[PDB]
Amino acid sequence: MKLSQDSSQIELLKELMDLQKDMVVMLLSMLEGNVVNGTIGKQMVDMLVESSNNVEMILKFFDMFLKLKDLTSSDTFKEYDPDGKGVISKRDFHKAMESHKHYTQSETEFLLSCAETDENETLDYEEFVKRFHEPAKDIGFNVA
Repeated sequence: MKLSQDSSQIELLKELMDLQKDMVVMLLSMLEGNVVNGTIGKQMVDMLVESSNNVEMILKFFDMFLKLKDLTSSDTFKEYDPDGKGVISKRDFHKAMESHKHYTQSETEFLLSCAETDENETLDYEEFVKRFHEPAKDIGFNVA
């Protein structure tokens, strides 16, 4: 949550997401060879219960940035940005999210905060989604 808003910590957030993916891979290796009602599984479930709130925040993060790409690929967003260059104004981006109505007001504000600011307020949703959705996709798959 902290590093996504600032645009000067993109590399640090990428490194942190890589570390998170490696940790989840380690956990999957721990579950490798699992049996029904296993001790390792029970301990991992206890660990999750201990980290319930953090898992909640991570899952909300992932769900938000997974819905991002579907919202972008919706043809209404193509209406707001008829040209294929990939630059859309911040006003049009907020309108696109409001009309797509997949998101809540808090989520809309959070994507606005994470959105890279432009002198023309015309962000590149292409780099936005390639920066956020893809790590969301590949860590979220292992989490699932």
